[PDB]
Amino acid sequence: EAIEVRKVPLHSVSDASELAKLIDDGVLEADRVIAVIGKTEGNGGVNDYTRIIADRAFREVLSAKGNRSPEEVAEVPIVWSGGTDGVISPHATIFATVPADKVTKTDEPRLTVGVAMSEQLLPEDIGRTAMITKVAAAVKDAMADAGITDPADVHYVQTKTPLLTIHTIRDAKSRGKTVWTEQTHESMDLSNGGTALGIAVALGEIDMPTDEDVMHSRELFSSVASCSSGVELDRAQIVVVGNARGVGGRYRIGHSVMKDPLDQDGIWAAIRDAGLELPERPHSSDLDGQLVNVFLKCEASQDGTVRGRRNAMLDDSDVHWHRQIKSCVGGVTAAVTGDPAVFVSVSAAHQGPEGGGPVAAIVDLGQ
Amino acid sequence: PEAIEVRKVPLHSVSDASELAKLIDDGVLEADRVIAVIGKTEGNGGVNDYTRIIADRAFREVLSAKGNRSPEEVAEVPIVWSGGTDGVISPHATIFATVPADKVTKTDEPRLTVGVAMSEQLLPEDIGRTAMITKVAAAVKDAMADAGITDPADVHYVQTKTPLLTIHTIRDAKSRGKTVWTEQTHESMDLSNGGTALGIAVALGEIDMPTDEDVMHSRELFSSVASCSSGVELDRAQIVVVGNARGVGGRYRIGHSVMKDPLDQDGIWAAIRDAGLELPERPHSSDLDGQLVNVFLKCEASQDGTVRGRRNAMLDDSDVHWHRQIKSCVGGVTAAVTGDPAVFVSVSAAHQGPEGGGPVAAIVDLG
Amino acid sequence: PEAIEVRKVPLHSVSDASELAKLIDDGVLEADRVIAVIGKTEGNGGVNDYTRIIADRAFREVLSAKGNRSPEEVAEVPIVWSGGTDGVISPHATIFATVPADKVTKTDEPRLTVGVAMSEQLLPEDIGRTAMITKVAAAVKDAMADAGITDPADVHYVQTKTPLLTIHTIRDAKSRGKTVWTEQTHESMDLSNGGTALGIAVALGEIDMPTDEDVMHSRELFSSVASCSSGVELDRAQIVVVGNARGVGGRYRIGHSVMKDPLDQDGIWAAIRDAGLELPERPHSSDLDGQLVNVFLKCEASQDGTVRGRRNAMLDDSDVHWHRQIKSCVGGVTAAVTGDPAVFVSVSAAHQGPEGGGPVAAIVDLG
Amino acid sequence: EAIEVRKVPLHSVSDASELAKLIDDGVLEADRVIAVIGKTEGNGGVNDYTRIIADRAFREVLSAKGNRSPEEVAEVPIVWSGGTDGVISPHATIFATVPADKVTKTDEPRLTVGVAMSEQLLPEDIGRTAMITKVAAAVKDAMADAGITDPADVHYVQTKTPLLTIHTIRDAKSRGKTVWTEQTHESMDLSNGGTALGIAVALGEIDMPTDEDVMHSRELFSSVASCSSGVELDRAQIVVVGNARGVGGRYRIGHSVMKDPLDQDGIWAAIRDAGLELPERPHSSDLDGQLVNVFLKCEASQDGTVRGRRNAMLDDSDVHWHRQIKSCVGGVTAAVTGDPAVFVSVSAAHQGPEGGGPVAAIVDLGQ
Ligand SMILES: NC(=O)CN(CC(=O)O)CC(=O)O
Ligand SMILES: NC(=O)CN(CC(=O)O)CC(=O)O
Ligand SMILES: NC(=O)CN(CC(=O)O)CC(=O)O
Ligand SMILES: NC(=O)CN(CC(=O)O)CC(=O)O
Ligand SMILES: [Cl-]
Ligand SMILES: [Cl-]
Ligand code: NA
Ligand code: NA
Ligand code: NA
Ligand code: NA
Repeated sequence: EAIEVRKVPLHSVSDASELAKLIDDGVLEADRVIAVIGKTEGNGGVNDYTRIIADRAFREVLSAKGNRSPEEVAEVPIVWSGGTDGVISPHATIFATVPADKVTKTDEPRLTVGVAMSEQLLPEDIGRTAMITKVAAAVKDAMADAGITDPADVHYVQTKTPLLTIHTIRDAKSRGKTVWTEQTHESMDLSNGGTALGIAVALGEIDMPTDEDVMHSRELFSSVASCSSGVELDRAQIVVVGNARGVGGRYRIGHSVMKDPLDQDGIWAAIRDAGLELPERPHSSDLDGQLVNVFLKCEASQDGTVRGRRNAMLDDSDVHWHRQIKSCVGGVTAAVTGDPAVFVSVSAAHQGPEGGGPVAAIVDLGQ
Repeated sequence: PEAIEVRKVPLHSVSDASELAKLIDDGVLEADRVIAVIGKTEGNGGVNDYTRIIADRAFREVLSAKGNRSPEEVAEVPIVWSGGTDGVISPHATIFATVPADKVTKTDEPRLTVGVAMSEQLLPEDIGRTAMITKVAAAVKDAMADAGITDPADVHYVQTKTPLLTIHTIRDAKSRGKTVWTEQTHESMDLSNGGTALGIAVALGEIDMPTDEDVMHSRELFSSVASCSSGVELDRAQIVVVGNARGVGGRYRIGHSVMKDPLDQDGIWAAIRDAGLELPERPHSSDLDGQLVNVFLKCEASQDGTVRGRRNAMLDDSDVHWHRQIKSCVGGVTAAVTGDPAVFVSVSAAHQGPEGGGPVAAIVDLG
Repeated sequence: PEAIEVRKVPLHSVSDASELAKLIDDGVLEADRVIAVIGKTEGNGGVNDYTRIIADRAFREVLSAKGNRSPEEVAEVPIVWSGGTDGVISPHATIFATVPADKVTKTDEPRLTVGVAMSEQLLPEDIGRTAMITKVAAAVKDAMADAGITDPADVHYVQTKTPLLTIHTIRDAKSRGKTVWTEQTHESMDLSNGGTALGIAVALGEIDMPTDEDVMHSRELFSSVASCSSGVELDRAQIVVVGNARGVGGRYRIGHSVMKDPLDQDGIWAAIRDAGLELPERPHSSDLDGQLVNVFLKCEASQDGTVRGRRNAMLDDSDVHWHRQIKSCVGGVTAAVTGDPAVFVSVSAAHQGPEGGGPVAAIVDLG
Repeated sequence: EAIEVRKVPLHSVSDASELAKLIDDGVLEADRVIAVIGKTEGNGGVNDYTRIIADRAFREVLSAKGNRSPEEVAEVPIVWSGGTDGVISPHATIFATVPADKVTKTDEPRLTVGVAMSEQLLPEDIGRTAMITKVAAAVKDAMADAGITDPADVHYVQTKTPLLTIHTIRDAKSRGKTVWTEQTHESMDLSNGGTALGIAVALGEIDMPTDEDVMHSRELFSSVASCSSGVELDRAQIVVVGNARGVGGRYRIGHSVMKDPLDQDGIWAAIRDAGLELPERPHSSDLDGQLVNVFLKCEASQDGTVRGRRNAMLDDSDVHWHRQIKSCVGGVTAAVTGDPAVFVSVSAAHQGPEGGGPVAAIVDLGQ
């Protein structure tokens, strides 16, 4: 099925009015919304409750404006990446199917979305091979759901997986199991990293790694993974976004890599991959309304430098480098797109090269 | 009227002045000819940032050790440390020194000139009021004459460092039966920079002498060259006027423009072009070819809580003050233009450039 | 005039109202008889604390589900959530409900009574000025009558929750050509609490009607029972007057005293004794024997930057706002008296108790 | 030799004037100062530069007012624990020897101090048995230096050991070694924990642990250890404080344990152990000038609770629990002593039981 993609701003933490307005104006249909991926204005760490508030707001609009039951609505994968430091604007990217009578099928590659949920992820699985294999299997399922057989047509895989809590850790130990760590913040970075290796395994980017590789072998990464985590579910939510020929629709996705926090060229590369023809040295004013959004990861390098210059991110006990780097890359990124509503996420283990991250772009080409 | 040598050096640690000492040993410049230092330090950028005083002592001790100047003479050298290097911003110092005429090529081309002055003491009473404004305008007058400049249009950058209010100085004001504009120490930073900036704008004929009521409230009143920073390392306004003069010689030239908002990379390019560095249209950092010494700019979160029509949550964020968010964001924006994370980005820009933006100055090496 | 049941319950998570639901199911109290809730939530305690709105929705949904009251009637129940549980402070809610006379033992002994009132809307314009003061004094009047109290001396605790200024409401004020006392959102919290407190002190005859100029500046003007908190969950002053009346019956009684500074455990003991709980001289937490329901108090960092002649660095700390430092400190001081980390400790106490201290109220179970 | 102990406030970050004044008034002699242990007003994390500034200030007073050379002065162990959240007042406890003609020797136990430096601590030693054994050996050396053979007369062991940095980690790997972790904040907690096990080994509190025990076996701890760490030295600084009979002097030290953050009784226990006779339920007003200082550790329990009440310290990404717990326990502690100048330190692995910490008290008894 062909996909409509719409990026809407959130006017406040519990606002889903722009989604409601798209529905009223006939831009998309509530019951055809199949995935939502957004940025929320919480702290972007462990105790970020803005992700819960947005979820309820969006689900209430979907239930109210459609014939779907609140149970069906609850199955819709909605992934919120918290923390909008600096200029980053809270927003949600909405993915919906399009009725056939609204589309002109084309052999040109156009956007497709696949979804899947993994098998249950036990606490003792988190960060270990069991998480990797269960994720890999669900990524293959989502890939098929998207109608994609070739991994090269996958450009962006957004996930949400569980973190470790006092309670789940207690559960692991009650059944004679161990856990990779007991620190909740660490368990997040771990859960993301293990999920990312699963993605890279599923897509043939890497051979199956060992337990020992997880968080250590930073040469091993997915070039399309975007992993987040939270306390909501005990399994992996997968959303695969790629292209398929013969489906029709207006939008196409592309990706590249950001080698470091300042790599605007890598963002331009993603937009070019997505199907825009741009000048050698593009500027935001060249986009002509055609860029829907970009989705990327970023991180502070372990060597404490960017382009041979020392920075103090890693030792900063006042403001965690997660927030510093997020705001920095938010600006770098919004300077390319000209739109502060950009999807910039942190916690990037095994997601792009060390000090960098994958970057995906969705563009509006027409039929 | 004397030619200037300008060198940007990294700080390897909080108390490191080794690269200054090395410049002196290699004959690049003479200790007694150092007339001003402007740098970035890795502290929190707020009130209780002691990284500014540590760098100050480190640099002054090098200057007094390697020269014939007395620690008293050395103490009158304006050294401005803008704390806070959120994100990629690399701790560094820009050193300005005079050069004997025998080492320069005189030219009718405009080349860099620097004037320095220390205002009268600024009491806590004065901060943010007409007393700060008139004392500053006076020291700016002095500095302009010291640079050999009579026309304000040749001024491209006025960097100041003034006191903010601390518990101790607020205790002082009240012990003498005086009053202070605010007792929120972190608020007092914004006020100190703002009052100083109006003093600069008064001295350069950019605005008519304002009233107490105008300070922080009349944001339409601003200097287009003022870069005012504040901290706890001298109870006087350290003033550094930087412009160009014809017939003096030297390798360096300064230019400026304005950043209309945090994402306005074109405004930074404009400054570099204004400084006389001939660049292609559609420039990229790879065009600089080692020729940009540094940029110096201000940034701020707009009072309307938006950038380019997109809401952000900076002004409501009680976790990480918007000073630090915007500083990291614009650090990245800026370093993406220069390709060098050692950039002078300072926050809190009341009456310094238009609201939501700031002035940006560039020093280039033209030979 | 009606007897009160008071129950303090833990919050197990941010959206947990299960212990309220359990009280209702076990017949401890009736949903429709809940007249006020006062609690602590685990958010940051500042402007962008959304844990208050999450708890609000959770509690109101229990009240509307288990009772015959309409969600509209339920919405008029004053629920005050003081965010920020730094240190040991345990998220919890104190529930106040009426009790049918058939379930109480009438007594000429003083026993708890509660009055409630919601003020008129508070515009952003009004916050911190006489308009807030006179609107509050009026709603406090209403609440006192609702509690069946004519003598202000029988009032021991007036808890309020008022709006603070946010970007959005500041945008509103200006869109209508109005002005605001400040635009520093986090500053506006201190102001909101202070203006409300003067309204309480005016209503209870503690002070003469003050001027705009007195707000935040005349700290000698205060209420000895006011506990004013502020946030973003209603644009009206939720007022809860708590005192004692003779001849009503019930198990609980309230008392109050004052904490002269953050370390004044004796002032907290004094409140408990005032409430009618007979304790040994030289009391210890082990003397309470289950009989202290909760304490409710304010704290603040003194303007002089000292406690008992010792300097602290709270007011100069740009990393962790003194709100959070003092809240954690007094949380521990307080919980060391009660032996129960579930204590109502709120920060920012302008015109609420003497400068550097705050009122403290205690509710005890006497049977 | 007999010891004089004096606690002085720091009026500012670079103030050592009260030390200078003690010397001028003849209270102690500069050249007889043998150790300094204090609290500084920095953030108490990794990037805390207030410890450097205080060091220089104190050493300059010692060099100026005595005949010791700046090299001899540099050998004086000075240990700064950063972070003074809440009411905690910056201060330094000064330990000096007393000339014989100033003392009356007594068989009563009185205060003694021993110092020692360990063998070099390589990065690969940190957190492992090599650190444990090298520390144990230096603790035995310091114990002998104090004139103590019985470990039961040791009440407080304050240390300073190295953390892991990018550079030292690079060194370890260049020589084919590994490190326990590469995170600097973690390396601090590790360095403290390993040092603490070394102390407990030296004093016979525990049998020699394994690598696997470090940071994991929290049942293993020293009841007198107080460990800090920083980038200054590559070996362990040890300061043993205990009692010896037959030496004379006015002061005596005692200790106990704080079982949890609210355990004022444990602090009272230490003061009683130190030789004060106090009421069953003591109050700060009973101390009658006799308490010099208390020295303790605190921490947030891994179970997320205090006395059966949940708190949100561990998940708080806005304000690290180190700062929360420090401020909370600062208040608890200052409420017992009545003096906000208290030595409260965090990072307490293997230093007291889990959720608690050792507490030591020095009291003034006379001859
Ligand atoms: N694991 C995550 O979800 C990391 N998140 C945490 C959060 O959303 O609060 C930050 C981000 O996505 O940028
Ligand atoms: N007072 C200020 O201007 C803040 N300063 C930071 C500082 O204290 O140095 C300049 C900046 O970072 O913007
Ligand atoms: N506005 C306030 O009073 C802050 N509030 C916290 C909050 O937002 O709930 C009370 C407190 O913690 O002291
Ligand atoms: N390891 C340490 O030194 C922990 N410190 C760190 C610091 O001093 O900055 C905090 C404390 O001692 O309470
Ligand atoms: Cl169809
Ligand atoms: Cl002697
Ligand atoms: Na990466
Ligand atoms: Na500006
Ligand atoms: Na008060
Ligand atoms: Na411990």
